Amino acid sequence: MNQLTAILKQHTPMIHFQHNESGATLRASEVKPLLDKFILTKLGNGDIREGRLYAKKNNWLIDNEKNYALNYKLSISLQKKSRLEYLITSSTFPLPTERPSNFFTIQNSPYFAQEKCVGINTNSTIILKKSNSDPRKKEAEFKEKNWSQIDKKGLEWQDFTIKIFSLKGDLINKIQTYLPAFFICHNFGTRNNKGFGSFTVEYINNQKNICNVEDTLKENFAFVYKKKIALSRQSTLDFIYIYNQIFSTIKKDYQILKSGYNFRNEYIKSLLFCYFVSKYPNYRWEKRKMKQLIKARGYELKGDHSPISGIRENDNSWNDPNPNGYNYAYIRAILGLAEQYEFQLETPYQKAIVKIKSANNCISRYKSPLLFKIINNSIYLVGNEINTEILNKPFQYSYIEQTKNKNMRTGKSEITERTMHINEIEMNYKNRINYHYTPTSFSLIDFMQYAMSYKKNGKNILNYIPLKQ
Amino acid sequence: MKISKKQIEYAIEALRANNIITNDNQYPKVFKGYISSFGAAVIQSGLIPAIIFFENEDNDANADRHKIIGVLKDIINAMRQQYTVTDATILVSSQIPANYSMAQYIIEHGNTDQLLKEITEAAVAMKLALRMYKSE
Amino acid sequence: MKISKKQIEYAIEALRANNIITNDNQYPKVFKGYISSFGAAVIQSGLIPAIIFFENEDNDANADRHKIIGVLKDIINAMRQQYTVTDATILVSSQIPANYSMAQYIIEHGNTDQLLKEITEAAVAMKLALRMYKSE
Amino acid sequence: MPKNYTLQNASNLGWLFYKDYYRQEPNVDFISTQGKESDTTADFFRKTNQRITAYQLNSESPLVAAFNNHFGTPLQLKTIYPGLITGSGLPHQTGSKGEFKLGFQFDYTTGLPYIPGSSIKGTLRSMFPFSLKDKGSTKRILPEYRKERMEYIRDLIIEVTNINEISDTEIQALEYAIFTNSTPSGKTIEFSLEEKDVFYDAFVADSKDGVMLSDDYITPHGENPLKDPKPILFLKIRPDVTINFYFKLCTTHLYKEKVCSSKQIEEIKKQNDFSSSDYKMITAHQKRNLFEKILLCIGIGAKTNIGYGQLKKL
RNA sequence: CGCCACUUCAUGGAAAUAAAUCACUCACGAAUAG
Repeated sequence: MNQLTAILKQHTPMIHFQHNESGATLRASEVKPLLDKFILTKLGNGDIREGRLYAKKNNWLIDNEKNYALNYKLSISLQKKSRLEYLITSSTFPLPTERPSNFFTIQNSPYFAQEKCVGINTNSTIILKKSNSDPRKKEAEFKEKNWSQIDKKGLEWQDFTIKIFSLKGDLINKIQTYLPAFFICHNFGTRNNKGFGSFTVEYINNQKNICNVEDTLKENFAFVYKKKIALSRQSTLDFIYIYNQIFSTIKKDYQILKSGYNFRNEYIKSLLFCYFVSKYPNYRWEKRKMKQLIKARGYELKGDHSPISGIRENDNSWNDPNPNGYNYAYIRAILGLAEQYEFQLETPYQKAIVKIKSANNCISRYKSPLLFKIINNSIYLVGNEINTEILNKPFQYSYIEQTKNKNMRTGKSEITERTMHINEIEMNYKNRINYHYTPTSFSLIDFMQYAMSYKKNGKNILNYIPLKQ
Repeated sequence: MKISKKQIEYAIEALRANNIITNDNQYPKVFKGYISSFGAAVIQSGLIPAIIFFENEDNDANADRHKIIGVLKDIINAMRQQYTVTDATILVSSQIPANYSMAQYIIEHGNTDQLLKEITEAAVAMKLALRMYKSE
Repeated sequence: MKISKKQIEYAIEALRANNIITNDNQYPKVFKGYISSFGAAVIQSGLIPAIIFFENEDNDANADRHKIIGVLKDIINAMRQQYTVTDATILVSSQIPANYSMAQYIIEHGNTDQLLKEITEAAVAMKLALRMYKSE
Repeated sequence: MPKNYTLQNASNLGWLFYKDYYRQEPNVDFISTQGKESDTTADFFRKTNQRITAYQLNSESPLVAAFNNHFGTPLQLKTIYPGLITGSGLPHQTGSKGEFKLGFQFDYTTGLPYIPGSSIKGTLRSMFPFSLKDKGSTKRILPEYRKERMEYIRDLIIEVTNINEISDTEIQALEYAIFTNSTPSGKTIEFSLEEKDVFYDAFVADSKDGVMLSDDYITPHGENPLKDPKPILFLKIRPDVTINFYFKLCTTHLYKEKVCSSKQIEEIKKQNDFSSSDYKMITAHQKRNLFEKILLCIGIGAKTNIGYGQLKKL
């Protein structure tokens, strides 16, 4: 056969930039290159080059010398045009009372972009408002135009079609073999690594697909980690509630991984931090690295406890580390590169900002090396090893002080660029591990062999069942 | 349209002057595509867009792509050097300043047809002169 | 432009010399079109652009189109020989060096009237002499 | 001027996209490197792009009605949402921010977006077995190419017309008659003026409740996954837009393995020797059905492997 | 729970390639000489 007409199911909503069309669905611009890479990787039995030679011999390549592209036609079309449109933010806000049926809110999500659309601004989709009965418990209002002008919407549709056309039959047979694994392994969308890309294929050519998610995850990923989330009754009602629990749990766990949780009242240390301070106990935080020089001049930061040193115990040290010295590297770069760090000064009146750049303009990006896969309400955390190109590379930190003023006849103006004149530790303050030069000798596979085994009472912080490790 | 041998001579001299033809009479292979793309952009988009695109030096391209605009200016200067007094009353015979931006020169001088004809002449001359050489 | 038998023999020798005619008296079929189109290119585009187009060796042509320029140079050189040398003769009986390409020679030596006539007659002789062989 | 692109009050879309696009305003800079990245240039190009994508086309538009009168009845299909892209390789960029970096195909006189008939002809022929020339750099690809295309076109022909058996020679003759209007081995056939397949320019015919042009992003993430990707902006034909495909097709007569004209086929039928097992016919209606099925299978335009320019029935 | 952004905005390839390069008809006809 020359055509593959697959019907696939949506598990988690997709964040789509071109949502203004009712025909908005999966973009094959993401599927086709990733599917080509996956197919060639499977052809070479794990190696992309061997698979490229395989496709070269069988004449499946558009070009035999330049690129990875395979010769087939990808088409993704919606069968039923009804869409469930979601608003995705980072914080939790009161729900509106007047609300279209298509509109649901996944408030506590890893996707932290477009956080200002739930503000008091006139350009916010849901405008917050003071309550009259209680001078708390903010009120919610819905603006139709603002919801129409949003950059990105979380969309969920019914079963739709992905059509694969080629005149090469053997390529179609191998595509049929590997497509369920491809969709079970890859996520598509914005912040898709955190779970806004989850799809599974149900019917391939009008035939049901018995493809075990666990086995495919075991095959194509270095480590696969299952977490059984307590589905409190329901399971037949409020898929919105299910999504809220799932994404709040993901935000919980991933904030636990590379950072702490200074929220309500319970403190659990960053396991990314705890890994480096334990293995060869020299590498410490970039955050504590940053906060050290801010207090080197008079600038009191909000908080009651000093920055953490040591793996355990309730120790605090707003003082010298030790007579010898300490190792500082950009620990949080490997689990997702960041650019700008806000530090909350004691007075709300101003902020302090640290901004990061490659210091030679090489590493401007790093997608998180973790992938979150949610299939039929079960949470799986997967990942290969990190990219070693990020290891041992310096960075240049810009220290700025920013202040805001309360209206006075115009409005908010968070504009002060005093450009903090902190003394610098100096590049090459030590051998080239001082303040920069992302830490050498990291291992993601052993990082999660370490991450979810911690804390008193014996309960896993991330109550994950280790599947492949 | 017929390209004069004098125009080809000016193109050869300009290609050698703005370090495009090496001392071995060879040029990088990408410059032929550069010149063809410049001609296509000039006819399709216009003089201002094409000249702005190919005058850029922050372009991450595989070679010094502003060199064709430099060669263009050199050819036009050589063309304007041999203008007669009869031509100088109708045509702008002034020599284009070396440091001066070619796009800025075109814009400040309007969008006159004279500059468009000169640019097209020099582009075709660059094409032929590059064809005269070997591409290593 | 009457058929000049001596130029026809020159064309035969030059076609054999620049590896166009095989040992069996056959040539690549596309060369017919090359010879036919060279004259039109010279007339309606100019001698230098036509020579540059047909002298290029970076072409996407089905055969070695640059062989016809070598044959042209051989015919022209043969005509420079057997020139009656006298004080009154306009014709320059100086042979074109093999190291110089044909495009450079007309560029450096700026008396095109002789070169244009010689190139036109040599192209006519080329086209007339190509018909003695099989058009494979 | 605003919606409802008409011959009375509307700017030429091609003129806006190519000529008026890079116009010099008193306080707009895109010559220097600072100007191209500044938000003033971004706002200028945003306003231009809004003007481009603020036009609608009515179903009863006099332009499309004139097209229907000139080119016969249209074959109306609808646009899926990748969008539709044609003329993508045309040079349109200066290095600025917020500008369309890709070319678009606009009719010069009308300004309506269109697909040139050459594109339709090439796309339709690309799935016919003899769309590849031998050359000598093709030699390796040629055998497999013809085989798969023969099987595909054979199933399509058996689908669309009431013929239960076709051959490779018959497929060759049919393809050459349809596209080259000749025979596979050079020489021509004495065809009538009507007996000639013409592929007109496909036109946008109806933007029902929205505009016909949209803006879209392709972001090629580099071969270095640690460097910043490139957002590329371009102009696409909106989904759910009626594209009129105009053809002038005839009825093809195949007796034995050769293509026959109507004048020859009349005498062949009247001959005392005849074989219905050798006489095959493909009606112009069945030819249009075949072309429609090909178009539904593969689509039209650029980035079709990515999906752009795919259709359903209207 | 409260607050909040910075990024990135075209490169590489194809730049014409083949077919036809004149064909057929007329190439002197009458008158004046014998």
